[PDB]
Amino acid sequence: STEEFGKILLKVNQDGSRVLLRDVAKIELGGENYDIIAEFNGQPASGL
Amino acid sequence: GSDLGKKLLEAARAGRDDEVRILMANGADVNAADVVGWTPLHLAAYWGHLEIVEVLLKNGADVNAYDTLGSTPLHLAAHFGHLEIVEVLLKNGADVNAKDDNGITPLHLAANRGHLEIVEVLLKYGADVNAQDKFGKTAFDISINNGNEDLAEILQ
Amino acid sequence: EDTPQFKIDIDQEKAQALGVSINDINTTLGAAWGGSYVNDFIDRGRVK
Repeated sequence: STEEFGKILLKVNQDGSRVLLRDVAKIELGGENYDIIAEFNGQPASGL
Repeated sequence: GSDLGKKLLEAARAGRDDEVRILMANGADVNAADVVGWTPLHLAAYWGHLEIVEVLLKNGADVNAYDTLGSTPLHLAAHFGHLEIVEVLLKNGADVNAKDDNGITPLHLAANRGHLEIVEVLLKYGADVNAQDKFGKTAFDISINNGNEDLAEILQ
Repeated sequence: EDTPQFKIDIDQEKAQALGVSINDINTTLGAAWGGSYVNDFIDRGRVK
């Protein structure tokens, strides 16, 4: 899940404050690529 | 152990209410434990078998029985989001502040999986909100790390 | 059927705080308890 990836500990600062991956990046479930986008009669579609 | 002790461990895990019923009548050892130290109540609590949990407690099952790593049935029920079983165990005198070998409590495990209803029930039965594990982490420290803003508010 | 298995969680914060790398931890656990195939040697003219 995005939650588990979000709480990946990158480093602990000198004072003990934690830098998680969600502090340096937005984490979502998205496509391998964003190149190919299909429509069937104008409406959203995928296919093979 | 005994022959019937094994069948009760299997029946309790499987969720076979009728078989547990007959085994309780025949006098199957409720304190029967496998190699890792899991009683029938441990298994029933883990897999979320409510009726068997209640039947076992009626037949004098140790509500505060712990495995070889010091974890109790309330730890299991609270961790895997079994609200009804957590309430039943706590009504039958389950230690709400039970610590395993890691210093982890039922509140820590409930907070980790974001079981809000269960966390409230544990706090209702006097769960030590300031209780720390071996790494000095509370149920609140888990909520902010997990990013559960609903849970973090309850624990104040 | 499902069997009881020994789940162990490495505390990432404690490892980083003590200056202990996760590769060294997972190698130590894996190599010791699981066994590790390092490389090949030649026993009486046969690679093993």
